[PDB]
Amino acid sequence: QPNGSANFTRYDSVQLQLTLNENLASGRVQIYAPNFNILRIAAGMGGLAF
Amino acid sequence: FTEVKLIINGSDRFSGRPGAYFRLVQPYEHHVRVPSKSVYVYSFALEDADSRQPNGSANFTRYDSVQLQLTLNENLASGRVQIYAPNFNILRIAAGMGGLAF
Amino acid sequence: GKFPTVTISRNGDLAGPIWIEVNLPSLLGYNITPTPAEGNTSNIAAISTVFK
Amino acid sequence: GKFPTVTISRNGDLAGPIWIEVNLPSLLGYNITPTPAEGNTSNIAAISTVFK
Amino acid sequence: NVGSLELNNLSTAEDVATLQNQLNKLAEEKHKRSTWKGLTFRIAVQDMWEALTGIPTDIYQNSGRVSLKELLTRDDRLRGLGLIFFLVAVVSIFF
Amino acid sequence: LSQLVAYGAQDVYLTGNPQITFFKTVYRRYTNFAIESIQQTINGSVGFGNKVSTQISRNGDLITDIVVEFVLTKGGNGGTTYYPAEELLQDVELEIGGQRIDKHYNDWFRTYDALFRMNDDRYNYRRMTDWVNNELVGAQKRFYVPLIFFFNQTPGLALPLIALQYHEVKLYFTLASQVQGVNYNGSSAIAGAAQPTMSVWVDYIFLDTQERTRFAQLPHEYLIEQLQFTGSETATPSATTQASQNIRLNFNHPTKYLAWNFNNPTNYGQYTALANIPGACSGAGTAAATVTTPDYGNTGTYNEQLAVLDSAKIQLNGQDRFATRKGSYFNKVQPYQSIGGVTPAGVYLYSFALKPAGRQPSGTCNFSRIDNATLSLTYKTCSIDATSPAAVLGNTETVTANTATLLTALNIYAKNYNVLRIMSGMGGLAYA
Amino acid sequence: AGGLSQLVAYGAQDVYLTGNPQITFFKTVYRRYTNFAIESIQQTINGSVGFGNKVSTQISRNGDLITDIVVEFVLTKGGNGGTTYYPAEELLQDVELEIGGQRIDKHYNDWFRTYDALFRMNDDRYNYRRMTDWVNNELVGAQKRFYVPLIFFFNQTPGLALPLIALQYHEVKLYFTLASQVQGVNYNGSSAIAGAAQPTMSVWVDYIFLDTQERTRFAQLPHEYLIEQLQFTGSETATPSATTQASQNIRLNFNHPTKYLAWNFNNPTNYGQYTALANIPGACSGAGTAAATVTTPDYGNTGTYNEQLAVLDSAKIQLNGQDRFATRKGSYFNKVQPYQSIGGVTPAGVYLYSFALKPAGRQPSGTCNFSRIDNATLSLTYKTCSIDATSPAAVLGNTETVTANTATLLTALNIYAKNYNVLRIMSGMGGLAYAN
Amino acid sequence: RNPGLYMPLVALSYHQMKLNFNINNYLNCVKCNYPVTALTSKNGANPLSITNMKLYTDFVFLDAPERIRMSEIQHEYLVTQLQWQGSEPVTAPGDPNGSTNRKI
Amino acid sequence: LYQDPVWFQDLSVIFKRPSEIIPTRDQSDSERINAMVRLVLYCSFAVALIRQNYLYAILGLAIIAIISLAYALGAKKTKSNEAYGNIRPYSVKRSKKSCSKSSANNPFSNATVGALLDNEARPPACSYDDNDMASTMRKNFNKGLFRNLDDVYEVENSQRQFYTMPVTTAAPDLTAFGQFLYGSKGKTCKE
Repeated sequence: QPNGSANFTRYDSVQLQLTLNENLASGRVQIYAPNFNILRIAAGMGGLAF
Repeated sequence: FTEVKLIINGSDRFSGRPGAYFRLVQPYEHHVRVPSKSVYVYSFALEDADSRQPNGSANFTRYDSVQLQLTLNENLASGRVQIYAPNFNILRIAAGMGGLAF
Repeated sequence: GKFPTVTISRNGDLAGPIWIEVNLPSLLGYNITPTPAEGNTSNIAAISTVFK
Repeated sequence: GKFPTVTISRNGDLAGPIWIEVNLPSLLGYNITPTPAEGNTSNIAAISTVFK
Repeated sequence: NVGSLELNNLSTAEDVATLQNQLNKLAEEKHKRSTWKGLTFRIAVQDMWEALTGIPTDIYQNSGRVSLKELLTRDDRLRGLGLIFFLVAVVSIFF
Repeated sequence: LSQLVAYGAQDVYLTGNPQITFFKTVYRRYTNFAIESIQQTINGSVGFGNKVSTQISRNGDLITDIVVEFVLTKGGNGGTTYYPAEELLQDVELEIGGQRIDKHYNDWFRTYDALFRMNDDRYNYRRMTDWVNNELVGAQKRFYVPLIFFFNQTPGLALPLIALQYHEVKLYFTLASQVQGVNYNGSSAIAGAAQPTMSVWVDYIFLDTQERTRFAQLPHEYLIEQLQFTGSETATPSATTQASQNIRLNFNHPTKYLAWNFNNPTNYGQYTALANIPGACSGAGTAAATVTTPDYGNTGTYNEQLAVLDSAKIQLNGQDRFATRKGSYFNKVQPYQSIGGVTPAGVYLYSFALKPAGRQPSGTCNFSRIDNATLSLTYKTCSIDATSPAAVLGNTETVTANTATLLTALNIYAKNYNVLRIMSGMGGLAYA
Repeated sequence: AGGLSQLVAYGAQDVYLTGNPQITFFKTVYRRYTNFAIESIQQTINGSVGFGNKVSTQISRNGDLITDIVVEFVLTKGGNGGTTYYPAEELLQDVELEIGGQRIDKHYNDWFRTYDALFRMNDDRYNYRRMTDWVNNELVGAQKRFYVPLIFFFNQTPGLALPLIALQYHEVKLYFTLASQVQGVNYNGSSAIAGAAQPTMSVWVDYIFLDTQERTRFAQLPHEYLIEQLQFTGSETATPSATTQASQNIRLNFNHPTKYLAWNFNNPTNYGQYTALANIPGACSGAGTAAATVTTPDYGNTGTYNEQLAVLDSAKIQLNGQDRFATRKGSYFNKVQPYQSIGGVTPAGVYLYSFALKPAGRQPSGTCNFSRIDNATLSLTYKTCSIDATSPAAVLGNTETVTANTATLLTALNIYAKNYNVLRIMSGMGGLAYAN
Repeated sequence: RNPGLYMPLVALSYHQMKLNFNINNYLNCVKCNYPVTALTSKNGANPLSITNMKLYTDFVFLDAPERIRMSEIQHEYLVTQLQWQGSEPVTAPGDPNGSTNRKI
Repeated sequence: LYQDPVWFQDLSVIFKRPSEIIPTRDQSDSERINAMVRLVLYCSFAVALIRQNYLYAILGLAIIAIISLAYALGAKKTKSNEAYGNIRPYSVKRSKKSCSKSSANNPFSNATVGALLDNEARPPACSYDDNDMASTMRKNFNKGLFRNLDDVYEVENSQRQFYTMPVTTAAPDLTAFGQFLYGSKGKTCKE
């Protein structure tokens, strides 16, 4: 059941500010963001939309 | 078990799967805990520990003949395979009188 | 390094849980190609009949 | 300790008298494991070929 | 030389019976002709039975939730309304 | 097929039955059709132990014969292989619309061969599935394993894909993880063994307009054959007793026949004991003979002395279906009077049908109405020292080789009749 | 209870098998039958019988219908056991049937061998060999009676027996051309055998006698018979020795609805050799010892079921330039089709492509209309013939795409087709309905 | 992971559901002590192939009334999927080529 | 699948249950005929009550018969009221949507090859519960098939495998699917 969401479709620009420690090596930060979509099934056909 | 396969009325109920499947995977999906002990299980229902709501069942009353084939490892001692099968019934109580209905 | 695909057959009504069953070989039997120093590998129990 | 079942087949029209035929073994060919103290049992004629 | 199959005889008959098919359908033809001849203009005294079948069953037809007009009147009931001829004759004798 | 049938005058009045002279054949005028063979695409990697499948493409109107072909290398010299292609094609499943119609096992193909094909036909089959010219290690050959499904057997039962517009038709193929003389030799792996190349070929029937149209639009039923398979462990004592064993059967349809064998799972096709007599061991007849290893090129034998079945009876609902027969009846007599071929030792048949080898129903046993069907076996005492021909070739009918006890698995087959039903672009079975 | 348990435990699944029975298996039905008698007699041979000679006969009107024809030969053997191969069959090189001066059927010795290779089996194939060869290890000087039954449409189908009585104005003749050479009899390879005897030949015809009314009907009524015919063509083979798998495209110059095509490749030197020779048991003269060669066959065993001595790699048939079916390996035409369509075993080097469901049947069951096809082609790919035939290691330890270097001697391709036509007989005369 | 969302394959006849699998490379998934460049079988020259990979889909089979309704009725499912992004947090590793304040 | 509310024609006894409708609007043709029947019955009965001659009711019944007979006989079979795609221009009034009813040759109306046979344009096989076609489907499936009488919820003869495919026309009607996922939203902000 959906319990709230941020509607990023209305966020033209989002910046995440990460203040890093001083002892890091050069790497990568992967960012994941699970979200909500509506699957609409009809007439033998699928596809994901809103 | 190296492989286990259930036969219902002469036919395979599922492709046989490795013992590890029944030992670890099945309870991950269908039970609260994984025994992490060599206990092998198989469900006829989706996601439970009774759960106070039936989620599927196999009506063995109409399985004229059932066999369970165990492909055994090569290093087992002679002994017992104790097979359990929790099932459903109806507690039937009326006018002070009890009994369990089939 | 491969990119195989799987088509889920319409041989049931609903696609429930999916598991990938992977049978991997024992790794100790494989050699370490550069041969770092002590050598690559030699099975002791199955072969090398010089041993009793 | 078992609970076997039987389905009575329609091998005739009426199911009449039912009998259970049981073949039980003799028990003097079996040991009492606590060990009563007097050597349990041994067949004299079949084994112990020291005897004539 | 060719196989032609008759599906039913107004009541689905599985391809098991062999002479029952002839007996049943001969009975069907006999019933159809009996109804036709007893349902045409030539009637002797059967008007009384038709009227006595008409009135209570015509009334009961509306005691169901619906009843199609093709069945409220045409189910061997149309001449069953022939008793109105009797009653109008009676009143014309009176009036 | 169950609707009442009658003819109009045009098929009675305007015709009649002509008298035919023995010597004047009048051939039947027939529909217009053509036969093609094309390759299907296999989904799934090919290799030992892998399971792959095909979806059969709608490239014709009806389907009949299907042949699986493989390319195998040989891992040893002549006498080392036994029907590698048959052993390789471990489990073949016929599926319509996701629904199982039939299922064959490598052991079934061998059992089937043992009972139903003969002479040159079984010889031809042998070289379709095996090496027969004493070839050498490193050799590479193509083998053909024909499928024996009800629709492969006859034009009359062709699958009308044209009538199955919305159903997938599939064949699943499990490949054996081990194939003798190719991937494994006895218990050892063969280093350097190549993976097989596999393809599946399907014939197609192209119908002309008039009956194509009928197949396309009309509902259909077919009598079909199905294989039912079950099995058990065996009781094979070496001494002091002849074991009896009650194996409950688990079958559910009008059955044309029952068949079974006593197998050693170690070696595909080994249905008999091994002995130090010619053809019954690797190296038989000399000092190097190993009584625990077969002559792989010759694992079958017609020497029933090495088989373990003394006698058997089949009960239906606890009632003996026939008086107790000896193992030789099931091995030699039953197939003689019913099929006419020769069945090797270790393979047994009991028929219900007059003609088990034919397609027309000719007597069946309906197990859907039998609650307690049992195969009751009596085993031979397995007390002969297999390394000594003096006893193996000269003892009584109730005793066999000590090596006979390695035949620990019982394979029981039944071939039944069902009805396949196609309606609205879809198929399925008349009965579960 | 026995049969009663099975009989009584009846269910729904049985209704489709036993409800409203239409047939009884324990009481059969006999078809209308007419009384027949058979007589076997000799025909006169017109011409001198000997090696390489051509003679002919004419069927005497000594019965109403003709059932079968058997040619008897007396041959002596010039070599020992192991030197001959179906010598009666080799000897009867070319047989032609003529009605009213028109050609109806034409067979070649190679066809007779091809036919046996594809359609006969088990004991009748063995019994055939017994009547055309020496099979009991007979020695030089041995003399035997050999028989070659003919395989023409009226010899194999009792129902096509010729209505000679409906042909009173036409003669029916048979030409019997004999080979100039027979292996192990007249020649050993290319070397003539001094003292070889000439063959003695007689032609036997099996006649049917009809009763009065059926005889009258055959003689007076018009008849049409569906018959089979053989068509034949051939050419040199593009067999590769190395570095390549040569292909060849041979035009299928055939012209009627065809039940099937069959073909083989052979060494013209040796009758029946459709495979490469090799130093493996049964594959050449002297196989297994120091004297072994791969230039001279084991004549008693020129046949084999070892396809690795066969030259063909793969084949396809095209019609009007279009593929008829996907290219298949040669073993498809040697093993699989015979399995699928005839039954029994086909010797290596012999190939079949059937259009018919039942090519072994008399009843037509699908045909290819070459009469309506302008460009029919058989496209053949050969195996590379790179294997040293004298080395069992190479001969027996090899792969699919290669064969013995001795396979390059298989220079002739023989293609056969069996088709239908219609034999029309009326008012005492007849011939075939369709031209080309 | 939810019966209520089990893909209704039955109602998707023109859109087969497929899985695309990026299997890692050979010289990965091993963490040994020495700087291996390749691993090879002692027996033969097999480059560490996977012995046997199979995919097992648990399918639900519905009774016919449900099948027909699932086939004919339109469906709206609320489902959860994910997006992700890469980044470059050099973080001034001594070298003056960045700082600790990285916006993404 | 497209659904419409329930109506019926003047036969049976419906002319009394939703009574007190006299003249037509936004109603089906059967409903419009029913409304005309109500008009004539009430008008003629009221006239007969006002002038007690007992014959105005007879004339009302006669003209009822005339109108009903005209509607029953004069109906034009040239209807192609099939809804699919983006446009349904043939009619905007209430009407029964066309259904391809189950048939003996095609028990489930799966349009395997029946579409190419005669229809060319085949109306969709409408819902499982619309017009009691479930009973007809079960009857057609159980034609010539014997049951073992051990299943009164018949699943033994493999009902489950057989079903109606999601699309029963020659084309998937992709426009309707797209409009389902992506609404037109009429006049949007960018316009």
